[PDB]
Amino acid sequence: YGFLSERADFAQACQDAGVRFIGPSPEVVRKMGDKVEARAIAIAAGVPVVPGTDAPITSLHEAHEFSNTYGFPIIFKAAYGGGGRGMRVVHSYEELEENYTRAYSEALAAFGNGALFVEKFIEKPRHIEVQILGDQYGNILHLYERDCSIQRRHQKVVEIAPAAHLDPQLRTRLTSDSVKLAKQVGYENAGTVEFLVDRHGKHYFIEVNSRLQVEHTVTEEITDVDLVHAQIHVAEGRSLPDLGLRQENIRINGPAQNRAQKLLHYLGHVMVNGPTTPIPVKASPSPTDPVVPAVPIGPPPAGFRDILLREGPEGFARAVRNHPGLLLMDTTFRDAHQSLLATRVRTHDLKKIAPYVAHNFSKLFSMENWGGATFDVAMRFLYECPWRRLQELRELIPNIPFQMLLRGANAVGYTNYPDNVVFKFCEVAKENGMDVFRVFDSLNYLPNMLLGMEAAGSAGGVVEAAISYTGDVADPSRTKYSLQYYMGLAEELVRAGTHILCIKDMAGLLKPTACTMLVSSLRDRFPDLPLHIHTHDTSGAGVAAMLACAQAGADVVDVAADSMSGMTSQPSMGALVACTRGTPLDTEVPMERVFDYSEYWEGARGLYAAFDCTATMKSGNSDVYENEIPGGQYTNLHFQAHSMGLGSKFKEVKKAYVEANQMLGDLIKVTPSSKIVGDLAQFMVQNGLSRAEAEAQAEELSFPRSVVEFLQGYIGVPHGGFPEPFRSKVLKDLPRVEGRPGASLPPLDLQALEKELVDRHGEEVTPEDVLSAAMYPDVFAHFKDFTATFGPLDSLNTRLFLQGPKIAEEFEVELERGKTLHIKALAVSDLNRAGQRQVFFELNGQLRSILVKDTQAMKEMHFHPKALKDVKGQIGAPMPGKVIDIKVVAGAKVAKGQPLCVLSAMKMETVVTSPMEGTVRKVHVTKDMTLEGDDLILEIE
Amino acid sequence: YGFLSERADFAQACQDAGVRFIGPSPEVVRKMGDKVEARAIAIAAGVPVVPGTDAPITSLHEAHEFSNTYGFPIIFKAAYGGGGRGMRVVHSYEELEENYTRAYSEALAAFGNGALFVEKFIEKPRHIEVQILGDQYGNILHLYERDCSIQRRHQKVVEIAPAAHLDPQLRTRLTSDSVKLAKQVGYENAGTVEFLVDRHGKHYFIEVNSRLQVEHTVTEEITDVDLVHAQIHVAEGRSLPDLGLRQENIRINGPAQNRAQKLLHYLGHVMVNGPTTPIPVKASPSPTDPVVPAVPIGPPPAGFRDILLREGPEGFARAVRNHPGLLLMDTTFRDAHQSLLATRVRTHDLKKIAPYVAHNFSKLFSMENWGGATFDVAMRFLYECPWRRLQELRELIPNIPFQMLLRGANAVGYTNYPDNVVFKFCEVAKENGMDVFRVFDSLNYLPNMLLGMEAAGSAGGVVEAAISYTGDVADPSRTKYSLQYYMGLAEELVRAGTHILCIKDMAGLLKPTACTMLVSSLRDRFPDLPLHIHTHDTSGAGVAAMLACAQAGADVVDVAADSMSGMTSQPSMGALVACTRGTPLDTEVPMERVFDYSEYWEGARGLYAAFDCTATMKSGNSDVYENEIPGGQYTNLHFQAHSMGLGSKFKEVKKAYVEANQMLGDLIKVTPSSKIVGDLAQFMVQNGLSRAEAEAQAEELSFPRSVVEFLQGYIGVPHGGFPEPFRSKVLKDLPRVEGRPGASLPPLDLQALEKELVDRHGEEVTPEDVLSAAMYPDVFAHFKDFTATFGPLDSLNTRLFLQGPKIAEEFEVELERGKTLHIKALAVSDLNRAGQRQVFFELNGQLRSILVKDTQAMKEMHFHPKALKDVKGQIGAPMPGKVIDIKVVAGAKVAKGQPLCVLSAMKMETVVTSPMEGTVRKVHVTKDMTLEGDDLILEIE
Ligand SMILES: O=CCCCC[C@@H]1SC[C@@H]2NC(=O)N[C@@H]21
Ligand SMILES: O=CCCCC[C@@H]1SC[C@@H]2NC(=O)N[C@@H]21
Repeated sequence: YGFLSERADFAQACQDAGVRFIGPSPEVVRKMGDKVEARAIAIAAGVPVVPGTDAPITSLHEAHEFSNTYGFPIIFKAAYGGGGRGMRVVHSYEELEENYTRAYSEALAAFGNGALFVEKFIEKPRHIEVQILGDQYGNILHLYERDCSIQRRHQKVVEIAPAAHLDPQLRTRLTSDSVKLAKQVGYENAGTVEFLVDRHGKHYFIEVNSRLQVEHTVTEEITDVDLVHAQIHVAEGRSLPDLGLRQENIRINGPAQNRAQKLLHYLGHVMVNGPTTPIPVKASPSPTDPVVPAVPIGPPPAGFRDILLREGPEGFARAVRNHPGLLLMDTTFRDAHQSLLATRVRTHDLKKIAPYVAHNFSKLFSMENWGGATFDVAMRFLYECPWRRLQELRELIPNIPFQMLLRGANAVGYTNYPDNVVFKFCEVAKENGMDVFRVFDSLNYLPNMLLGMEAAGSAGGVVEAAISYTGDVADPSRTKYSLQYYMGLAEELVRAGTHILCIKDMAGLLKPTACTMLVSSLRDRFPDLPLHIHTHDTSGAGVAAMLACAQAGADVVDVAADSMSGMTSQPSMGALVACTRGTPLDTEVPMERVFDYSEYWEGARGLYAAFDCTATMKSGNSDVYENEIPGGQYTNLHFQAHSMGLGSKFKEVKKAYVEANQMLGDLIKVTPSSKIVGDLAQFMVQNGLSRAEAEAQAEELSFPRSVVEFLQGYIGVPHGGFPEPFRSKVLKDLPRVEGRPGASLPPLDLQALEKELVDRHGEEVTPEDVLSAAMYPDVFAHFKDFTATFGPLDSLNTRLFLQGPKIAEEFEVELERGKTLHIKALAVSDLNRAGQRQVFFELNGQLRSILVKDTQAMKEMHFHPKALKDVKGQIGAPMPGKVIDIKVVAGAKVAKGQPLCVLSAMKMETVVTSPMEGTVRKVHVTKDMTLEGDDLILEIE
Repeated sequence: YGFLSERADFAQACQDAGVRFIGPSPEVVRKMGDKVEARAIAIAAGVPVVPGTDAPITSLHEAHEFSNTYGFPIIFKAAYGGGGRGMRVVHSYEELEENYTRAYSEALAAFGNGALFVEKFIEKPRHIEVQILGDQYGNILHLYERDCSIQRRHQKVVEIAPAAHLDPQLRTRLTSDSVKLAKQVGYENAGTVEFLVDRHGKHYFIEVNSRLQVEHTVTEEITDVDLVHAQIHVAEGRSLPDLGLRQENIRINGPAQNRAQKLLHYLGHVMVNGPTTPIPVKASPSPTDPVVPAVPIGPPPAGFRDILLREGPEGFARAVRNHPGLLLMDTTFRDAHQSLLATRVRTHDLKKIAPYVAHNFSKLFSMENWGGATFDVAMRFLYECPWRRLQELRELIPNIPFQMLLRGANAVGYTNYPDNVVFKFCEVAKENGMDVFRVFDSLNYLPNMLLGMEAAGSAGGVVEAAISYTGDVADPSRTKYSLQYYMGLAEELVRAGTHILCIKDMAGLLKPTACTMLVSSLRDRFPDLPLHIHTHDTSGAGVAAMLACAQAGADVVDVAADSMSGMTSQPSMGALVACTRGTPLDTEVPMERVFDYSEYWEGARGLYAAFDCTATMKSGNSDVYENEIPGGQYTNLHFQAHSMGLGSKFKEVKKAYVEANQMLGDLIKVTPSSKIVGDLAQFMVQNGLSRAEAEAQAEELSFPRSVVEFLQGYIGVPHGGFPEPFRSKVLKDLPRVEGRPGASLPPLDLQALEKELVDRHGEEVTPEDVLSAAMYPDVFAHFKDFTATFGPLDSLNTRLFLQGPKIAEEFEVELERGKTLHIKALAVSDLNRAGQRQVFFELNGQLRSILVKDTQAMKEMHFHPKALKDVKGQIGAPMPGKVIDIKVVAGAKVAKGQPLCVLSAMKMETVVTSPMEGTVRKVHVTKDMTLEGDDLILEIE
């Protein structure tokens, strides 16, 4: 083969040497090997041809005239070319010049002749070809047409004989026209007249293969005619009739999943580029995986979930109130790590210990495992589905109620949503096995809590209304958040139909005396209502606070596994179990089971050393009674301060946090209000501002977006109202939200969103995907693109996820039950000319290689811009950030306070505003430019 | 396969996992995989079985009772064993106990269970087996019996279907009994009931293979039933009738060359272990290949070889004498590099310039390209065939006579050979295209020269008798090698029928006055004889010496290409051509052609920088008139002195060379006599001996083997005889050779040697291989083993041969005309657990990997031994070397001068002898031990 039948000079050289060529005559090989001559012969034989130029085109102008006459699409083809090279389809006039030039250069390089011709492009043709056989006596026998339509880039891959579902009349036309064409040239060998068949059943001649084709074999199998025997005997001078070959005697006789490669691509990416998750501290994960304790064979014992499923939320609440002793709940699944390892704990590690929890802790009130930061963090930083985590944990723990932290009018998100999104989220959360909804508001703003309670109750969930605790009820000088404030809010939440009343001490402010006073007052007022107390051990007094709550008549307290307790986490489970043992408050939890649970979590916490709060805080700190910083905010505020170069000033940041809380009006501090106070505190320290200076200059200063959105009312109304005149000075003419922010939002069309997601990602979009996109559109889009590239990263152990494999390291990855990948990392190559490294693996005893991309290998940048602090017209970047939008151009008049650009840094759009009226002289920045602090954005005159 | 159908626990584990096992049920696999259970079922089905025990035998007594009942021969078989292991035939009672014990131990070791059973041994059975197929509906279709009787140690080798010449009634019994057996167990897959058929046509069941056998293919080819399709469809639950399978429808129908991998293995070896050729200096080969000058298209012009081929040796000699002008000859092909790069120039580089030489230097008298050191060095260090070099150069240069340096009674070797080897060497050299034989002796010993002249003349070669020049014929104080000595030897060589007379000045001692005197005296005596003068430019006077010879009536002078001339090489070709231009001695060689030739060789010499004499000698040196060290010996003696730690004492070595020459009797100094003087000079300097001390202590000292063999007479007799009493003192009672050393050697049987080589290396042994083995047995053996491992290394360029490729380096290797390898080196791995590195290549766009061996990666040793110089009984190693042989043991009495051990260092067996009479107290060395200088060999008391 090798397209040698195109050439005749070899056939002639055989004849001149006195050696027979077993094929057509040199004249027939020449006539049929020239596509222009062969086409002219086909027209003369009355065989239909594709509409096309009669000669090779010499100019782009002839291609333009052809395109005007026949319309697009058209195809350029090399006049002297075979095998699919030097061919270009053109769909439009804009493409014509580029594709002509490329087709010409490719034809010149491949065939030594750049001559092109133009044809009409037949869209979605069948490639049908007819086997012919001729003798030296002018007998021509055709053979049944084959189907060669299964092609990759115009190369044949699979060939079928006869053509499947071909119209018998079309078959007769194809075979008759092949025999006519062959007779017209005096053809004398096995050969193949090729056609394109359009969707309307018209056939068009394209080319004749004068060489026994690769696919002759399927014709032999359906005709019982040995083509190579026939070729030899014809070259001996035998006639087709003498071979028994007559036309009347010839009859017809009879998305791939790539999960393993995507995982190897992730592992190769981490080996070349480092961790894909941002690492805050230079600590390495443990090299040893945690030891999983032994679990009994069988279903776990019946728990409080069996009561909830049998008797509903009110039956569950009565069973909790009637329980003899103290009930505990496990927050290790979410709250404990959110505080200690910043919610980085992966579904992989949670699943390993889940069967042990189900068997040995079946008497837990609930396990807190989802809501708070876990929803965003799972998608954004762990690249895993939070819903799959819920479903898989629910299968492994069938007997313990699952609890989530729900914001009342915001669900698990950072902004307000239309009510129908919050309702649909609670419905789908309950369907996926969520049982208890701890409904809180960041300001205790009752209208937001009532919506979340109604949404959770309408879903059929246990409504736990949570009052966020701030201040000190035992301090008579703190009048704003008095005992009467808490009692009055509890009365409104009980009237709203809460099944359980929670006190949420998010910072660890509840002193044992305040515990006794608050919990006894609530118990005396509500004798039949279950009381749930949540605290943090930030002060090192959380165990004593929870014992005081239990003695004052709390039915439930929040605890964590001992190795996941203390500091900014919950009180120790083992400490509470040991201290209540043999009292009327005994939890009946065996201490040995708490130890085995803690040992697993000690090993697992070692995998997260890169995120551990102990890198920055070695113990609990009693300054929390002054600063009131929540556990998860303390860790985040420290990492942010270090990233901004304020790490040495963190004591000033804590002092500014107290001042910022007062300036803002001493509001409750929990996500997102704790972040708003944090951003203001960092802003004050960064700019060297005292409270009095920041309040005096409030009309001139560009406050953090979170502070502005709070003052606008986007998170609800704080107790006692907003601080005036401070709010009016910061907002100026900015729009204000009155009442509940979600109440003015139009309902989101979830069916329109589902359709958009199906169009973008394919038919596997679920209701969980729609709700994830509705709450977190950019995060969900990034998560889908990332998992489309790298596959199911939840299958990797946490060390391999964070650091990848070492060279010569061998490990196992379970994709599904009974599908293990044995993977060994072998080598990483040097950088190629495309800026890629080749990573080599063994996968199930076989060499694999993946091309990866090393940005670190080739990284450089330059920052021009500086703003003179003394020149009011020079606008510097107020933070390191990326330019999202530029609102002004050079020569534009700008008013004082007018938006100039939008920076996106630390996951917060900051609008940079004009400090003066003037004319923009020059803009120094571009869209997507990265700026450092004080980089010159623009000049104003 | 692997006898896995014996096991059912896998079939059960598939069923328990919900995965279909494509085979019989786990119960059928168990029943049929147990030979005792399967046999009991065969008896119950009425199928004949071999007479045998009903249970596994527990005692030798049960084997005795069985043997009494059934008679011998019997066979022990493992009860739980397959594949012919744990089986023993017993022919007699004397064999019963041994064979039982062996069969039991083999069964226990192979299968974990020693249980045996006894059967009657069927003598000379046919092994006939029947293919069965069953479905889940109880349909069983048998297929025709196969013949598996062609066995080696009970393993099947050749299988036939149907069984050849099988009785049709026996076939029907076999197939009926297989179908009965299969029905009795409810069999459900393709399977094989096996039988032994005796010489009387009785069949006996042995075993059923429940796994699609290796030999199923011959059954498919005779039945047109795809067994694997049938196995799959039966496992889908289809019936045999629904598959069209009914018994009535089933009928009977009737060394690879690895050159590219071996080259990649060499390149990988050099990348891991470094150069395979010993590198004397820390210089790197040039990264640039030499530019080959343009060659005319066509055959080269007629030269002096066309005269030689037309008119024979005497016609050639007359044409040389009658030539108007000075003829030149090119030593560059051999002598020039032997002196400068120590003969490391490869066939690869010689071939590249050969066509240019043929066209532009067609008037050369000859080109010297083979003999001297080139024969051994090509095989030993370049791993290339010297004969292939001769043949390929002869094809490329058809028109210039080829010249070799031939030792008269030793050919190109280092020892004397039987005469028939020297004659056969000259014959095969002439057949391979050698034209001129420069016959010399290292001592001008006429009887050795006459044999070499007769051998070369009898082959039909041009005999050039060469007188080796030493001394100064212009110095009347040097009486030993006077003008009369040279004239008298010339008369004897002319009387012996030399065609050409050569003066070989191997050191560059011929001063212009001595040239004039010697050459004019020879010309006056022999007016019609061609005179050829060879010198070296070691003194920097060689050009002036050759001009004086040409003026005195020399017809030919030796020259080298300018970049390969001077120093220890020949005089410059360009200098001689330029100095004779426009005189009666004009060479008619165009200077531009000499420049292009020199430029190629300048580039090529850069590839050999690692061997260049300029590492040690920056110019010619006139001290050669005092030391008389030949060019090639100077370079070698310096490298040896540096390897022995005497490099800083090389001036003392040159002085000791003069003293050693005198002590030995002032013999001519050329290979091997120049080495003998060199070894003595190094020995004197190493031991701090003056001439007078070495002559006084000659009975006590252990001289170098080369000096001893010289004094014995193994190289011939020196002019003036051996030095007495020095010879008698060194030799003592050692055997003396009188006369010509080859004359007492029995003829070598070359046909016996050819047969030995064919038995060792296969049928590709040539007459050239036989002669190479006859002259250099150990070198030739090593060369064949090396080229068997690494392939045709002559195809590699010289840089890649010496240093291998760099990582990411791409290069071409031409194996044959039109067969190019594109090779890229990609990576080298770390050391594996087997002490190997994996080297990765791209070969013709494809990844290749080779496992190589890094001795350097894992190299360590320890030397205990030291000999106190003051303790006469402590025998130290006289040189660094390897222990070849140990001649004595502890407790042996030894006489003074008795051989103690043989050391092999610097390619020279040195016998270590006792300095005293005594008893060997202790031997400290082992065979193959490597010793340093002064390492304690043994103690004598
Ligand atoms: O880096 C960006 C923020 C990542 C999430 C931080 C969570 S949101 C829930 C909790 N409350 C806070 O103020 N921060 C953490
Ligand atoms: O390394 C061992 C010796 C290698 C060959 C040396 C050659 S033999 C021809 C010539 N004459 C000498 O004395 N040495 C060189």
